[PDB]
Parts: sequence; C-alpha cells; structure tokens
Amino acid sequence: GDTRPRFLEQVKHECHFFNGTERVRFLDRYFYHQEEYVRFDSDVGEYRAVTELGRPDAEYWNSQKDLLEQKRAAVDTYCRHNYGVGESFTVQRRVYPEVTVYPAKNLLVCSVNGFYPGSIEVRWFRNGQEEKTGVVSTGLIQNGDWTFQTLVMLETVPRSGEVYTCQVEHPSLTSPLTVEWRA
Amino acid sequence: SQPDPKPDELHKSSKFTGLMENMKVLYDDNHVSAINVKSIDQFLYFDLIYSIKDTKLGNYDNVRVEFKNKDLADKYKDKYVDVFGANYYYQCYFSKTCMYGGVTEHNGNQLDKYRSITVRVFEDGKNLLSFDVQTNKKKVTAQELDYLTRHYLVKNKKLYEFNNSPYETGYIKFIENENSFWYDMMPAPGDKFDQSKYLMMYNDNKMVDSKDVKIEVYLTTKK
Amino acid sequence: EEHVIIQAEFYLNPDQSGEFMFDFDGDEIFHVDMAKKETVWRLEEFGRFASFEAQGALANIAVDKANLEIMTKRSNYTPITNVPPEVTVLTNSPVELREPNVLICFIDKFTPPVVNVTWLRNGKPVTTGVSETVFLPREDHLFRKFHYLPFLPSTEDVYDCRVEHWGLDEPLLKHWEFD
Amino acid sequence: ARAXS
Repeated sequence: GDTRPRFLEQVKHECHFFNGTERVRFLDRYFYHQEEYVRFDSDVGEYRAVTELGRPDAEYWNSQKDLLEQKRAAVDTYCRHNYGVGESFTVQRRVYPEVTVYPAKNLLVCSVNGFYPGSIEVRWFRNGQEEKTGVVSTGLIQNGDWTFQTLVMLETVPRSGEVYTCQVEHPSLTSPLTVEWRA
Repeated sequence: SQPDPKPDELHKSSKFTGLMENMKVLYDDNHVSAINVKSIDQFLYFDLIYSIKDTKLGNYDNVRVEFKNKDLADKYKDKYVDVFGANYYYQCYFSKTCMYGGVTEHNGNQLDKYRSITVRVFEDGKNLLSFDVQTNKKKVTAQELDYLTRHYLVKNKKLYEFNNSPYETGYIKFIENENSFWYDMMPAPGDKFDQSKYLMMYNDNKMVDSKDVKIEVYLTTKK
Repeated sequence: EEHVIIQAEFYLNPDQSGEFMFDFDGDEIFHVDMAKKETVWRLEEFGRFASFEAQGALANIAVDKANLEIMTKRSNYTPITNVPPEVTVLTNSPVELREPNVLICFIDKFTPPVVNVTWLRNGKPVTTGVSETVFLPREDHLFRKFHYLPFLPSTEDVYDCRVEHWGLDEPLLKHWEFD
Repeated sequence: ARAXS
C-alpha cells in the first residue's frame, strides 16, 4: 500500500524467573525499529549502550540516582510482585491434551491437541518397543489462545497383528496418556 | 429519543464513599475555553492537541482533546474551532490538562448576541427553580451547556458539596423536538471517583441547536 | 523451566498508534485499549483473579512517543525496513466432516505492526464469527498475529486468508480446503 | 499487576 516511511519505537521490560522466584532477573530494553539501542540488566546494575545509538541515553540515565534505585528494586517491586499475582493462573495453568492417532493422509500420525503449558514428551512404540527411527515432528505449534498443538507421525510399513502406541507425558497428567492403535 | 430513566438506573450519592470535591472541581469555575484555535499536534489518532495559552492562573498550557474515534479527530483537525469543556489533570497523559469533545467549528457557528437556554430544575418532582444559561453559538455541545447548568447549581443549589451532595440521585436531560437525552449527574458507587472515565461521556462531541434545546434537571433529595 | 513475563509496548509514527500488553511465555495475558482506557484480558477468566490500572499505561506510551522523536532524529530519519509476513493456515485440530473446528491464520515474523486481514469462504468475505489478537512481540523484535475462523468442514467449502502488508508487493492468499 | 519508560 503506502511507502511513506514508518518509525517504530519498541520497549520491553522483562522478568526472567528461575525455579519460581528464587532467581529473578530484570531487563529494561529499548528498541528503534528492530534495533535494541540501550538496556538495563539487573545482574549488571547500570545501563549499557547496546549500540552507539544508546550511548547518550545510557550516560544520562545512569547519572540519575532516583531512577537507578528504582530499576534496581524492580526485581522485587515489579518482577516478584507480578509473579505472585499471576502465578495463580499462568504458571499453574494446566489443560490436558486430546491425543489422536490416525493412518495417514504410509504414516501413522499422532496428534496431541489443545494442551497447555509447553512441556510435552511424545513417543511412538512398535509392538511395545520404542521407535526413535523415522519420526518427523512438527515442532510445537502455538495457537495464540493459551493452547498448544503438535503432530508427531511414525514413518512405517505396518504389518498385521502389531500394536502401535503413542505415549504422551504432560504436567497436567498424573499418569502418562496412551493411545494404542494396532492395525 | 433515548428512554427516560427509571429510579434504579441512576446512581445514588449516598453510595459514593469518596470525597465529593472531585466532582465539584469538574464543574465550578475552572474549565477549558478557547475561541478561534487550531490543532497543533496529536498524541493518538483519536485525539487533537491544542496550545491553549492561559494567564488567569495558568494551571496548564497544552490541552489534549480526545474523541470517540478517528473520524471526529479528522473532522476538526486542521480547522479553527471553539473549544470548551470540563478538564482534568489527574491522569492526563500525552506527548498539562485533558478533556473530551468540546470542540466546535468556529466560522459561521456565531452570532453577535447571546441566546438564552431555559433551565427548569425539578427537586423531587417539584419545579422550585428556573433559570437561563447563555451561549453565542448556533450549535453548542451538550457539554458546554451541561457545565454551565451544573456550575450554576453548585453555587446556588449546593449540587456538589465537599463531602457528598445534599441530593441522593440527579440527572440532566436535554430536549430538542424529537430527540431528548440525559446524563447521570452523580458519581458511581465506590471508594473512588475516576474523573477521566466520567468525563469520557462527552467524547462523542454531542451538539445541539442553541435555538431549540431546552434543559431539564431532575433531583431527588436524600430523604 | 525458565518462566518470563514481559511488558511490551510500542509507538508507531506516522500512524500515531501504539500498543501496551503483558506477555507470559509468549502468550498474551492482556493488552490495553487506549481509546477506552480499559484492560482487555486475553481470557475472560483472567480478570477474575487479577486487575491492572489500565490508564497508567498511557504514561508509558506518551514517553515512548517522546523518545521516538528523539530517536528518529539521532539516526537522521532512517525509516524502518519492511519485512513481509510468513502466513500459515492450519486447523485448530484434526479435521472431520460435519465436525466443528476452527481455522487459524498465523501471521508471523513481520514489521511494522500494521496489517489488513480478511477471511474468504468461497471467494467472498466473512465478517462474522471471527476474532483476532493484537500484535504479539517476537524474540527477534518482529511480530506475529492470530486471526481465527470457527467453521464446519465440508468438501463444499473452500477458504482463503487474505493479508495485506507493505512488505508485500501484492495481497497474499493462503488457501485451505478439504481434499 | 503493577506496571514498570
């Protein structure tokens, strides 16, 4: 459509948590288009110019004491505070997946659907034994609705009287999910 | 046009716990007012920014006017307009003071003498006070009229005292032959009052003809 | 298991539009509606367990604009290089006839965060039953967006997700049908 | 939620 130049300013305040809140890290990042020009890292304590465009802001911001204090407290006042408020339904959110096995579209496909979080382990079994052979997976698709999806198929020429299994481990389940489909 | 209200639709002053001064200040003396001004900039696509110089007390210099959508911001963008409305400072942000609507085309929208709009005040279904408010614009915003009426009422009727209001529920309605709309003149239940959100009702830049509009204020004293 | 919460925002000139949103591990918790000054939760339930003073976000956007001014001038008006989107359309689950599903249009890896998306069923529009996400940030600082269309599969119907972006030199139609 | 430019 247009061609009239666009100017984009991006800002990102990141809270990285490790083992719950045992190790919080705050990043205050500013970008010009896709370019990060300056950033504050909690494990560093001050502003660092990421590119020469940020040199001016870093030298000035880092001289303000009230502002620095505030960014330094952020891991507590901001990161930890917010974690405790949303953990109730973000970190602890769990939706079991719906597993489906169908011949294919000879590929025996295994479709694990509508689950959350991301942690997932899907294995295929040839008559009881695992198959790390010819297993193409479509990574881990994100649906944009706090739901994930992934397809993992088995490349094979099925014989008669042979059980094929798809095991699915997932935080939302106590026992592993299993879908057996022989032939 | 709009349905007349029913007793339970209106908020009751006796439910608002917070300080009432916060509504009071939106309607006594200080308010935004500029004759023949022009948008100098914008913050977001649904607002126009004006450079309204003040030497009365000078609580601000730059005013942000927000509208319901982009159509309106574009209508009045590069035009000389008359500005008038209730402003707030609390959470006004832009890159002083903020307001909604209140703009009006300048040229043509004038007349040398002031017209008088009648205001019959009904305290508990009874007409105990009738008065006039003036305006020199062919087409006025409901907001300018609303402010004028209430400003009169807080000084002569104590509409909004510092703590609460000598009235339970209250509402101002405008009448124009076919059409007739009203606004809930009382704060919503709560320990606090969000001036920004309340003033947002004036964001559709509603206008009326200064020759046909009649105003009516209905109040119910707390019994 | 590392977890990450990010407060993402942006301001775009000359469109004069911005965004303010919270992200948890790549998903949107909510974003702020600048015009209504209300906080729109990605999921209805989220508002039951939390809240956010939606208006404070304007302060951030107001400064982000201020800085774009400064920043756009220190670089001597170097505009942004467009990056057309990679569009994909897959089903929300395995497809079965007369069995209700949801079509999704994954628009990803692109900038600026401006785009026109239209769903077409049998070559014509569908302005009902559709929803969409705002622009989600990417690890590389580009964006992704989701558009959705609830539907009843059938050989009888064919669909197109049409996308217009400035990086493209012509609208894009990613197809989806039942073979 | 508390907000942190």
